[PDB]
Amino acid sequence: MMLYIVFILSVIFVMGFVGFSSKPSPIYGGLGLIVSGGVGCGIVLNFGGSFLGLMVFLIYLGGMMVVFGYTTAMATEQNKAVLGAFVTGLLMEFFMVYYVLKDKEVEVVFEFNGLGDWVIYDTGDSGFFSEEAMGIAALYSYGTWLVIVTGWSLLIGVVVIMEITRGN
Amino acid sequence: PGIVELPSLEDLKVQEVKVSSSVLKAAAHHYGAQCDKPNKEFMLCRWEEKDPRRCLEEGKLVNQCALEFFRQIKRHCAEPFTEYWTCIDYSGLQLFRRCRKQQAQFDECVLDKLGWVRPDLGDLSKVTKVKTDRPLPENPYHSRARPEPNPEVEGDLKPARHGSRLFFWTM
Amino acid sequence: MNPIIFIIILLTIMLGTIIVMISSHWLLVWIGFEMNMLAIIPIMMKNHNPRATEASTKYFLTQSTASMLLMMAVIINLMFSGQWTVMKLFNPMASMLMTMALAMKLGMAPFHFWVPEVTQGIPLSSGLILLTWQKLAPMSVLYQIFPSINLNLILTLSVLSILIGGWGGLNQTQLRKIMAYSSIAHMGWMTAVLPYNPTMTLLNLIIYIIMTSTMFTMFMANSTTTTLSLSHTWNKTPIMTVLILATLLSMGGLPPLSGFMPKWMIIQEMTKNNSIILPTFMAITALLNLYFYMRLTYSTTLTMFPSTNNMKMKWQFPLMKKMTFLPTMVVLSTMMLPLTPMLSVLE
Amino acid sequence: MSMVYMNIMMAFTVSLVGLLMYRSHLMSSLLCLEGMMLSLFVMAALTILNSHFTLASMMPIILLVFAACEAALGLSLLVMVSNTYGTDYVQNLNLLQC
Amino acid sequence: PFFDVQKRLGVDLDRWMTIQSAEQPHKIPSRCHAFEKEWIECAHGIGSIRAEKECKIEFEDFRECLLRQKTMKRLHAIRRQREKLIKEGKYTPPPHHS
Amino acid sequence: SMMKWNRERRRLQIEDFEARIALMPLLQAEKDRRVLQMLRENLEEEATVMKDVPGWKVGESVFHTTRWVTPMMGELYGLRASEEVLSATYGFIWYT
Amino acid sequence: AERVAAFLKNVWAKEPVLVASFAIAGLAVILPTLSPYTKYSLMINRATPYNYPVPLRDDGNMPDVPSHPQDPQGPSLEWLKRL
Amino acid sequence: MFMINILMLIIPILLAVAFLTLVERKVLGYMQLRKGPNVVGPYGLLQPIADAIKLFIKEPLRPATSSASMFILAPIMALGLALTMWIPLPMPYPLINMNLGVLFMLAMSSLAVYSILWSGWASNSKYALIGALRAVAQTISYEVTLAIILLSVLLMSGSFTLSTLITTQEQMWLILPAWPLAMMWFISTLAETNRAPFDLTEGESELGFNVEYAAGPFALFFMAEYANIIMMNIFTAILFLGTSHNPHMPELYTINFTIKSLLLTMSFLWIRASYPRFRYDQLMHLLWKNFLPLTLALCMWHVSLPILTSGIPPQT
Ligand SMILES: CCCCCCCCCCCCCCCCCC(=O)OC[C@H](COP(=O)([O-])OCC[N+](C)(C)C)OC(=O)CCCCCCCCCCCCCCCCC
Ligand SMILES: CCCCCCCCCCCCCCCCCC(=O)OC[C@H](COP(=O)(O)OCCN)OC(=O)CCCCCCCCCCCCCCCCC
Repeated sequence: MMLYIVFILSVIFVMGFVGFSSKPSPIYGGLGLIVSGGVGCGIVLNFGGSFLGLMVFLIYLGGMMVVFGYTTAMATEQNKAVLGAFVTGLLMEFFMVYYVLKDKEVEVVFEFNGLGDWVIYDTGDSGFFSEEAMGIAALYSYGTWLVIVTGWSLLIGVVVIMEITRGN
Repeated sequence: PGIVELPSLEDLKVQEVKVSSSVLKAAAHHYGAQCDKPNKEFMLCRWEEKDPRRCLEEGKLVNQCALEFFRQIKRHCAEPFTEYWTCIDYSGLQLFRRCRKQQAQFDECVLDKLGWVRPDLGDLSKVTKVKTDRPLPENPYHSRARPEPNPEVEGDLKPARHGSRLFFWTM
Repeated sequence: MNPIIFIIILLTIMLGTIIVMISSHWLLVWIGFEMNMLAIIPIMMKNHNPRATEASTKYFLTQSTASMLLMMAVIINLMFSGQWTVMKLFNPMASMLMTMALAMKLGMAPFHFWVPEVTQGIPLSSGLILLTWQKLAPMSVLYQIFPSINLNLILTLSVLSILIGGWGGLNQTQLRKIMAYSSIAHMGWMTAVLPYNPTMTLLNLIIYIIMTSTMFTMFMANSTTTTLSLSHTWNKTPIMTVLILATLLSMGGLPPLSGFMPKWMIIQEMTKNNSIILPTFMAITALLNLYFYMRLTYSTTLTMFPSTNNMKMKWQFPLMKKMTFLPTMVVLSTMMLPLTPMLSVLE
Repeated sequence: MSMVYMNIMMAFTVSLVGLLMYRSHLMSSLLCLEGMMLSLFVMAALTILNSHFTLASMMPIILLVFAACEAALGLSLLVMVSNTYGTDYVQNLNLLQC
Repeated sequence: PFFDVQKRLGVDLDRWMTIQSAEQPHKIPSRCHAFEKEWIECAHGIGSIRAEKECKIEFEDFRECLLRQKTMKRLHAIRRQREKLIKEGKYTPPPHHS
Repeated sequence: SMMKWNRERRRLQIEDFEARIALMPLLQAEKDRRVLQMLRENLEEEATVMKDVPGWKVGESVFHTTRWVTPMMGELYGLRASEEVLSATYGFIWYT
Repeated sequence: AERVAAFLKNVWAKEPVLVASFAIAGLAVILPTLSPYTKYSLMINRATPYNYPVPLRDDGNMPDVPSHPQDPQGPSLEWLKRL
Repeated sequence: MFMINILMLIIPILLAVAFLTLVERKVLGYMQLRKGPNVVGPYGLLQPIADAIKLFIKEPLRPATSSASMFILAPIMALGLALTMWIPLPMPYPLINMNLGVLFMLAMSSLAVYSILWSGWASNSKYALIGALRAVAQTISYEVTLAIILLSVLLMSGSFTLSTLITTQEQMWLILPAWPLAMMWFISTLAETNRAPFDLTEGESELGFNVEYAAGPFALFFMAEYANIIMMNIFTAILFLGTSHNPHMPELYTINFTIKSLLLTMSFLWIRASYPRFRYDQLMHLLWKNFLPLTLALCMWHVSLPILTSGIPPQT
């Protein structure tokens, strides 16, 4: 059952989404989105992306999601619909999991397969480097245009937010 | 479509070189300065044929030179070499700089017994040329003929015949 | 707001739209949209009142959702074709989300409920940017991916926009809402001819921008935002009522004014493709637009509405508003029909 | 496609439906908006890593940087909505009907 | 592009990451470099109307190397047949497959 | 002090990298024979498993082209032990 | 000449931290242009052999390409052993 | 054997934290002209054990928390993450030999803010929330300088591997070429772990967030907090005081490396006894107006310095 680690994580990934998509109180909604983020990194790590997976923890979970929780505790004033949506979500997940595990082929918009994610991995690698790392480091040698527009947007984010929040 | 052709289990059989990565890494520098010619022919075959089934015979020649290379060490410099890769094998990273003292003995032993000179820094990374009788492949990608281009427009650009010809406009 | 920061924010709105138009990569197209939405919110919040805050919120949620759908189309297109180039999409499901993402950004029906409300809650100058400049970026992408757009989807969004823009405008007295519904109606024409001749999509866009910019400029000069407040203009600036009459008649497509040119050329490019029912239905439904335009002509220029006593104090001061390019825009909005064959410069 | 893609692709659908059905809180919907980018982040990274599209390994990071900048702009509006009506309820934002 | 500023100025703003067979750092190839190259060279210059018909063979191969749909169907068939014969005493896996 | 030591470390990296280059020809030859053998081993089992199926060709390519295509994990370790498959798929990612 | 001294001696007294920050950042932008060893950084980076040196088929007219690694022809890392 | 390895790392950590409480109370005592614990066992060697038993058989409060599930999640997360930050530390051989270990420690360290934020919610007290917000704003502010300073140091090392920092310092400590960064790294670690002169949480007369906790749950927050004090000082010694590694005598490394890690942990106790406390607005200005301008400037200097001297480290 360790060969299907990626699929097991993806199932937990969806269940978390059904958690905060049903929209419980914001405190619990943010809690469910942290669980999905951690599971999301786990999936990316098992596909060979280590820098990308860790960037999720540092920037997404330890960054944005901290600001989300920080802003919730200060501007949120700490039902049947929630339970109804949550139960509806799990049932659809169960049936999708049930069928892809029975006949190993499901057609919903796209043709999905059920053999196992491991069957599409590359079979040959003998490099003395990390291919993912080389691509990201190319941001400075190849992505000159990307660096300029991204940096300017971040600078404008500082200017814009101060304008919006002044109130006068 | 077609049927993928594969060589037979008896066409792949060859005498393997069963020595650990520490043994290879200890003899790597001398190995690359002695078996360069059979090695580079095989690599030229792979980067040109782009198909491992087309370079099996060159592959066996690579194996034979390695077996013959290690036998010469087995005859003349065995204790110095066995003591060299034992120190390399001890480190988790298999570092050269931790075993300079044992390297000198093995390097000196081969020099006297076989006249082997260790290549200098930057030699094994040089692009070289290999003389091979194997013909150059013509269509290595097995590509079909490209669709012919559209007819090109050529001639003199004369003014429009009576102008725009848009409804009632006369020019 | 500091004047220098106002210039910087505006140039970032332009830069976002320019990045979309000069990019051969879907990531830079998406970055262009994001830089555009980030910069335009501060000009909508500039007056610091609850209505502006509500308008900026409804705009953010709509444009944020649209951008997420667009990025989902790009990734699906990457999975099925292994490339990022800005061209026809290679999956029908990617095309639907891409076509629907752009429809939401444009404001086409039935993704239209935010255009009347956002345009109403922001100043006139911000509305002018929203209804003219913000339409360039989505139309640039449609110009490039039209070979793969679902015909029944693009023509269905076009027809609903023409209808909903027409009926929505009849029941309005606020000027900002009238232009918003007018903007929805004209979008349907631009996307109706897109499968057949994209050149006429640009011509209708160019003409619409010129005419719409003229109307907002004249409203801003007198600080008029309601039908009644606009009816005092005859007693303050008589000339400005004659210019409003001419532009309103132009926007309705009445010959021999400029606004008849796109409606004329779009009907031509659809009858060549044996499309007879749609152009007729489109042309007849456009009479709804001409109606509530004519209503403003009755209460502004063709009749003299009641005035107030304090109006006499206004006669002693001039107009100090900029009214930039107003003389040039008004002439281009009314007197360009004899130059119709010039549309070939857009090819 | 593959078995993992189904759940990632179904996680985007859940968040989209969650974003299109507001309950009361504005903060709740912003989470559904940041869930959408998380699914897109994972789905793109899976495609890029598996195909050895080396130069595209930087794209998911750019997706994360802009999506977080957009999220910051969203939270700022939520704060300014709460400083006016005392809560982040969407039903309060109904002045523009007329 | 709507405006071809890059071609006019001869500046490569974003064309280096459009395709996965372009120049990659350290010459690292993508898994489907050969298939992408073949389709690109087939469809070059003849417009997309013709390429949709006269380069369909290459395109189907490229899409087979991307999503591997046909291969997974074939492996799935073999696994079922082996499983069916396994639970009847009619098959015997060889020693090196166990 | 840092400049000197870093410069010595680059000369050491080249020495370590050149050892890999000197060995790649031998490792490439071994890998080619190991990949082909596993493909042939699967070919035999496919023939036995599907000798009586309604219209099945043994070892039929799914590509129109006849060019060599690198096998994926499913084609090599399709019918092997889970432990061996687990090592060849997640072994590197899970090592320490 | 006296205006600058008065200005510099005032920030050095009231804002020593900022004065240090700009001096350090200013050196990071200037010295690489004037440094004679910046060219050796590129040569070291180009000399590192990550990939395999694929050999070239011999045609006869290639006197600058060695037939063996230990031949004297081709690029040399002698400058690196002495750096 | 790996499972035995994990326990050989966890239990000694907790024991070290237990006796750090004693050492802290006695070093503070002698700097104050007194003794500290010397009655409960010889030289107070049984004082830590008495304190542990007392807390775990004392009745807990568990007030009417708004959730009652965050109240139990907060100490699990704090202690769980605190032990996890030890697994990649080379002493000299890591339990888990990560390639991006330095980045792993930043990632896990930035998650410790949730236990501060969650415990604020659970307390159900409006005032206790304000204290949690100030603590959270302090932690995120000072991990901006931890990330940039670490990046500057790694430019002289070449990788995010923690064991490569040992090779980098095989001729000389990094404290010599990068002492200005070491100063701002050392102070940034005090602010992260809410240590004097940066302990506003425990700094009564202005506020703490863990005020509603007593007995065992309180000890769990305490244990996690002190394990982070040891861990950050072990990180500092590896980063700036590299110890030479002899593969044949690895114990030689561990003894020297432990002595450095202790001396840096005692420096934390030394600094607590010597200075008064910062004001909240004053430690924020120490970061956004003094450290950050220098950290950004030194980052520019350290990106360019290796290039202009031809001293770029190897990638591997
Ligand atoms: C050739 C190229 C060379 C390039 C590099 C050149 C570098 C030149 C030197 C630059 C300055 C060096 C930076 C030092 C850090 C300055 C930070 C700063 O902001 O200072 C002002 C700051 C505050 O300055 P301030 O409060 O006095 O005022 C700031 C400015 N005004 C007046 C406008 C407000 O000082 C502090 O950081 C306060 C310290 C808090 C208490 C810390 C307790 C110290 C305990 C002793 C620890 C000793 C270190 C142990 C290290 C152990 C490591 C293993
Ligand atoms: C070419 C590539 C590099 C291009 C870099 C261009 C971008 C630079 C980005 C810098 C970062 C942004 C900082 C800009 C703000 C400057 C400070 C400021 O805002 O001015 C405030 C100050 C207020 O004045 P006040 O307090 O009333 O009175 C005392 C003032 N001294 O008013 C003042 O009087 C401050 C005076 C202006 C500050 C000038 C700073 C110049 C820094 C350059 C120094 C380089 C020297 C390097 C050589 C060192 C050799 C040892």
